[PDB]
Amino acid sequence: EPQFDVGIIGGGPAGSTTASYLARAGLKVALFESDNFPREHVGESLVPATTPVLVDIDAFDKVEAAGFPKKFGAAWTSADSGPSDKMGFTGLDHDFRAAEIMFNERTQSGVHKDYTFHVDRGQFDLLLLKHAEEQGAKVHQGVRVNRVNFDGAFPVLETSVAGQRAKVPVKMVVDASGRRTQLGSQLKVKEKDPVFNQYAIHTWFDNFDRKALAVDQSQSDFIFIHFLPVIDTWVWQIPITDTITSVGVVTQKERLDLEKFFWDTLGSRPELHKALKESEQVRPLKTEGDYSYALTKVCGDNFLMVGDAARFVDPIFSSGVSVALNSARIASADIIAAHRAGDYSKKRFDTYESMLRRGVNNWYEFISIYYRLNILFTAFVQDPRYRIDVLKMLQGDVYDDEEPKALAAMREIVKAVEEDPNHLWHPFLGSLKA
Ligand SMILES: Cc1cc2nc3c(=O)[nH]c(=O)nc-3n(C[C@H](O)[C@H](O)[C@H](O)COP(=O)(O)OP(=O)(O)OC[C@H]3O[C@@H](n4cnc5c(N)ncnc54)[C@H](O)[C@@H]3O)c2cc1C
Repeated sequence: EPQFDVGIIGGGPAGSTTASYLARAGLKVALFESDNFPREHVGESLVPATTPVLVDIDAFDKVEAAGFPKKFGAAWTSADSGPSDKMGFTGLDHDFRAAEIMFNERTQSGVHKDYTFHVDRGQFDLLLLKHAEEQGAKVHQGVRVNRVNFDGAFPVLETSVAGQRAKVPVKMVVDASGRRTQLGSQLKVKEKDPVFNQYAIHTWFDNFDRKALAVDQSQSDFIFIHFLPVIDTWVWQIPITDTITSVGVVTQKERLDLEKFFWDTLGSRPELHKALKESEQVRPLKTEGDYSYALTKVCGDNFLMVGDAARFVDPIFSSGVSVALNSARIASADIIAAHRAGDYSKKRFDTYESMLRRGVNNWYEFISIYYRLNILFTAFVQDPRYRIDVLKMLQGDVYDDEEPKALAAMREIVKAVEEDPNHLWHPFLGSLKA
């Protein structure tokens, strides 16, 4: 039998977190990362559901010590003021133009702080990858996994070392290759979402004064997500340091030169546009895929996928890294139990498969509602009857519940509205549907 219990493809948040859980449990873990860290990567704003996982693997203190900007909350704004009839919803202080939350408004199990972080992902992924090594994981960088061979009793990772093929047998493979979906693509189980086909254009700016433009100065270090309903396009502002800010524009592929589209979109708000033009652009505009997909298989005999390698959803709720960390957590529990049973057949991962489906279905449905009736999202966040149940989702706490209270409530309102073209809210239904 192979020396190594588990071979991990990729050393981003999902891969490094998996390595840390498994190494801490005493399994022999080999991890292979194609790049050398640090390397640039989008996806910077965390939610607090990352916290219990960072504490589990004892990485929270290092992350806190690194000096990433603290994130106490989030704001979602829209260009649409919405209907005059608020239908009994309260807390809409700016019509339907603005919703805002602080994470500390709801007590979250395993979370001991009022804040999470926004992170330079180059630095964050390096920090976590070195941490995994310190836990006892065997980490390789500059070493790509080209394929997984299933011809033997145990899977073999075919890696590439200076143009040479190095075949590494392991008992169990974890694909944590992110959007590269290394194993899902090999197995041909990857299904692109017919509807969520987003792409992003984004960069960093230096010496843009977040606090100067903020309508609530105390909130200048929140993430801000601005929605443009008419063109189903969103715009992010994410703190990177005290002086650097990440700004991105996200839109359907069909709607997509690029530099001009980026700026015209930001120009929907002349003084943000101005402030950014007058700041220092510290990186080229980058355009990348942001499209949704799901694998029809996320596990099988001697393999499973975690993080983006398993599924992707539009990160309007800053969800991705929390899925990476929590899929790692849940998958690692099944792997440790499988190791204890001396068997890695598909059934060993039934719980991981169900929980991943449940949690990311919850995100997907939440995201669907945001797009389908955005004014209802705004109302549910703001109205104190529903705010806390909605905040549970926004905190990333989506693994608890096959049928979250807020999601079911919102779902039937969308239905009621869809099925009555007389509804005063009917005209606000968005074109992006399920
Ligand atoms: C535009 C955009 C904005 C986003 N914003 C946010 C946000 O605000 N908050 C948030 O939480 N999430 C966000 N996300 C999502 C987030 O970036 C991902 O969910 C996250 O990176 C998932 O981590 P991961 O470890 O699964 O994948 P990754 O972080 O991508 O890591 C995978 C690693 O695998 C390596 N790899 C790939 N193939 C191979 C191979 N064959 N062999 C070896 N190594 C390999 C790669 O080099 C990479 O380092 C955003 C995503 C996009 C596209």
